[PDB]
Amino acid sequence: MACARPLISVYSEKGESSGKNVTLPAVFKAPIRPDIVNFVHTNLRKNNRQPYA
Amino acid sequence: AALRPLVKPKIVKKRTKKFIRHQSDRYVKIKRNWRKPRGIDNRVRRRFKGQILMPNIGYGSNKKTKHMLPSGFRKFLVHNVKELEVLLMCNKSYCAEIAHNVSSKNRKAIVERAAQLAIRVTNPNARL
Amino acid sequence: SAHLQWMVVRNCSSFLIKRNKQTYSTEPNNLKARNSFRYNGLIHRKTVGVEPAADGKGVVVVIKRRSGQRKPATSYVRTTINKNARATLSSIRHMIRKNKYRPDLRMAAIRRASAILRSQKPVMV
Amino acid sequence: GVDIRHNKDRKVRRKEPKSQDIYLRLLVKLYRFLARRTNSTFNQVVLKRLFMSRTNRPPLSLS
Amino acid sequence: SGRLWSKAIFAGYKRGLRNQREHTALLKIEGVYARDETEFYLGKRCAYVYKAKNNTVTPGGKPNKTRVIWGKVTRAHGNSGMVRAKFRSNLPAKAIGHRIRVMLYPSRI
Amino acid sequence: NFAELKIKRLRKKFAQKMLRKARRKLIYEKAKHYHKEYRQMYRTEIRMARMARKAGNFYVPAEPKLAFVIRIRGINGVSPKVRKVLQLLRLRQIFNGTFVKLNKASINMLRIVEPYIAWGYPNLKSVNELIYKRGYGKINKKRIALTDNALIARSLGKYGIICMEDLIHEIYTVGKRFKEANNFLWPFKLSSPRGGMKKKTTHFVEGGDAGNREDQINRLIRRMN
Amino acid sequence: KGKPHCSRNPVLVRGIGRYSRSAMYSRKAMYKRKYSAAKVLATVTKPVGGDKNGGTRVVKLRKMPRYYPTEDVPRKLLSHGKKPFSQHVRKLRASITPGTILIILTGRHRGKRVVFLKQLASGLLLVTGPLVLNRVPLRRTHQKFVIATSTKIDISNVKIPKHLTDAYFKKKKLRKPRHQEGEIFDTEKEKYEITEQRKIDQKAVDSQILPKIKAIPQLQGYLRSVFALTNGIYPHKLVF
RNA sequence: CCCGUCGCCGCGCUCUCCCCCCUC
RNA sequence: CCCCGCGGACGCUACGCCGCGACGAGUAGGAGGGCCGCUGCGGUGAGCCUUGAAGCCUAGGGCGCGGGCCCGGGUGGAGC
Ligand SMILES: [Mg+2]
Ligand SMILES: [Mg+2]
Ligand SMILES: [Mg+2]
Ligand SMILES: [Mg+2]
Ligand SMILES: [Mg+2]
Ligand SMILES: [Mg+2]
Ligand SMILES: [Mg+2]
Ligand SMILES: [Mg+2]
Ligand SMILES: [Mg+2]
Repeated sequence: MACARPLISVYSEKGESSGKNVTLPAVFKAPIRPDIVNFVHTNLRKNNRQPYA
Repeated sequence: AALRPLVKPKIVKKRTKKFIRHQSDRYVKIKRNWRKPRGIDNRVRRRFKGQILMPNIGYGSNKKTKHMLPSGFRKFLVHNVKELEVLLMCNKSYCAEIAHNVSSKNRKAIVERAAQLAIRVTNPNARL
Repeated sequence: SAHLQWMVVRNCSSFLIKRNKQTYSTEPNNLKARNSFRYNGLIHRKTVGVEPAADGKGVVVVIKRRSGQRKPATSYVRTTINKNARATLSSIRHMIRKNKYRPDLRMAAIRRASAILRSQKPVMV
Repeated sequence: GVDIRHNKDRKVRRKEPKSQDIYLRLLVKLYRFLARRTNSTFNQVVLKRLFMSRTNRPPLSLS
Repeated sequence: SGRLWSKAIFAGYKRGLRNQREHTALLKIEGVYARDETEFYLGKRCAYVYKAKNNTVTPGGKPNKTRVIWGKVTRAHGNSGMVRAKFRSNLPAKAIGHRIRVMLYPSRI
Repeated sequence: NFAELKIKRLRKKFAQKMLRKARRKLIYEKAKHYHKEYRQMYRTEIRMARMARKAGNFYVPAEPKLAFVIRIRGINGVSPKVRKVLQLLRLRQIFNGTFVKLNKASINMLRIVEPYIAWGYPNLKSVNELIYKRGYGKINKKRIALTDNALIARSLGKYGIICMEDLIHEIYTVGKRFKEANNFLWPFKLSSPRGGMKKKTTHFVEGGDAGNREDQINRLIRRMN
Repeated sequence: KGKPHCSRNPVLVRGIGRYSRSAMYSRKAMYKRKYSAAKVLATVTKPVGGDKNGGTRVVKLRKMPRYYPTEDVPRKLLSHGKKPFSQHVRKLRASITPGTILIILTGRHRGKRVVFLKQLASGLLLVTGPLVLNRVPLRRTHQKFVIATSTKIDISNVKIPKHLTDAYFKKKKLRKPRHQEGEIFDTEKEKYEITEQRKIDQKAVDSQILPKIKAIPQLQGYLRSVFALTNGIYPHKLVF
């Protein structure tokens, strides 16, 4: 499945296929790691915080 | 008249009374909510005879009849009709009940839908 | 893949209801509405769901087609059965069993269709 | 009462990975089934290694 | 037309010196003062009959103030003709020194 | 091919049935032979004593080779050596019984734990009732009731012991595989003696219960199970 | 097919026959009885009838369910005992034999002394302390709740009618067949009526029981009186 | 396919024919 | 080569479900689990709410070994 790389149609502003296709970027077959995403999200939401004392 | 559960076993409660806190009788500042005694000389903790009993795992209910209402069902809290339809395939084991903050006009519709779906409601006449 | 997506949504999903020591899952094509790998209505290449008809009579049997897995607009074929109860159950049984289309959901779909039809017949006094 | 000691009753060992990695847990499911349903001891060793921590799974060099 | 039940006295609960097992009771049956005489009464139904304030339904009759706790003799107690009895609900402690009836109902003679 | 596989399954099941019947017949005949052996031993002792008395001499019977040991005291305040010997005898609870093959090594262990045990020489009826009413096997480290001969045959079949009769024989006559059969037996969990004890803190010969009572252990066993 | 034979193995103790395997083999002559080797229509066809309506229809009996409950109950395991009550064995106390005088202990005939006739198929005793003596008709009673006295009469050669069975003595009732909401009273028919058949049978049995009762002195007065516990007497000391 | 009266174990009868005793 | 029957319960949140055996004292102390509880943030519940939120009161109905929780009635008046 990872080696599979389909063609995704590009849709027009009217919502219909325009006949153009883009091969799926390989990033959409990257591993899905909810634990890593949670770790990065948890540690990156702390960075916009404003100090209180 | 009421909808009946799938099976109606005999519910055996090992203990029927609450576990009151030690000395919650002698004080108003001490609520009856159970707190484990940790005093060095506490006779309830040391389990002397005639004292307040301590909750432990041996009092646990039979897993077949745990969380089971006297009607034979198990309750599920619902806040609207959509949450009510999750019990469509659990008609004869789980009974819905409407949340306390659901308005009267909305709980009327929930009651009607539950009657249609043959779901038992533990508080069907609650705001009227 | 079904197992990979299940490892993602088994405890983190907007359809998840964890309450009263019970767990329910409310995605559209879930028979028995339980949080389970077998009955999840989203993660499988082929799913079957039974819903009440748009009007107050009949059932809608919706099955997932094979080709457009990533195209949710056309991924589901819905048919309406508005016959008597025995013929409706026979139709659903033949959709699931004869097609070999996910035969582990046959009795779940039959029982859900029975529940829907029984709810559609008028309430008693 | 019986005259036994209970300080060694609970055996301390990994029964599952402490990791929440879903791909690791998937292949743990696979090799759990393999270990249960085959007589091979290779599968059992591989499964118990999959449970292990990173310091118990040191890297292996090409040399 | 006649009594048809032996008179017994609710003597107390089955007990040690400082522990009390209220689930079973000791009865002194009149005229039974040896352990070898208690064989007749084993298994016999025994009732503690009392009166209360509210009326309760009477089987085969109109409601009256009479209530009853049923039980049966289970075994002999001691050497002096006392017997043990298990009632459906543990006998109230106000009944100590009061009348129990032993009804002969499940007779073996 | 349905008929062929049906015939194959029928032949397999018939072969299973024939093997089971052969095993049942073997068990039956082994039990009959053991009955013959038991009565021969019982009569031989009487005959030897009779001929000694006829000659005017004494027949001294063989010292008993089998003992039944019951732990009669509890687990509180036990000295370390007594504790270790009781664990080696597998008596870790009060009113736990076990069989002990008697020799110098085991007797000198019994002398250590004498205040804590009541032991003696079980007879055939005692062995029978202990195995049949309270016999459990240590099968895969579990205490499994001996409800089927297959349980005995799976664990002790390699020693020729394939039934309760074989087990009883191997215990009563000590035999060559006594260690295996006895350790296969989970220690017996007897009840409290019905009728009471005389005095558990003193020896039997001074009016108590501890120590060696030669053949009164059978009277004790009848009440403890 | 051959006609059935008796057991050919007498029961000396329950579960053990008198003869062994080989003895039974020879008694059955199994040496010459050796053998080496050698439904219900689900659907019915019916002529439906009608021009161009097809010839017939294969109508299946035993149609499939129209509705399925949301959940079911697993079936029970098999228990190898536990016969129904109609097939239970019936045990009667040795002291209770036909003609024995019994003391009823429960019911409206509490304390009355009646005559025992026979044990019915359900194990209930059939008694009639004759209706002219103590107002006890042909009635059923439970042997647990009677005291068997040592006084008896020889009621051998009296004929109990064959139709005096448990089905004969079973109670009759009929309520709310067409009646659903109880506001109009159904409290009629509560008066049980003595059937003339019951009167006929009572007279038939009494006409041959009473002459035997009058044979021995002051038995009729004994049957007329009721049993009571005097404050000095004790049932464990009483010989009944 | 109307609800596995099922496994192990112990038995009985028939697929052989005569008789004997009560009963229709 | 199943077919007069086209048919046949449940299950398997695999972090789930099932079976079998033994066991259960505990201060100081350690560990695990907590669908115990409080406040706030990111998501999510096409969540709840003036046809009545929070809070409080309650000889009301219950659940859990328990921490606690849910529901009824009242009061309250804007949020949870
Ligand atoms: Mg409680
Ligand atoms: Mg207080
Ligand atoms: Mg102290
Ligand atoms: Mg400890
Ligand atoms: Mg001591
Ligand atoms: Mg005694
Ligand atoms: Mg001492
Ligand atoms: Mg313990
Ligand atoms: Mg502890």
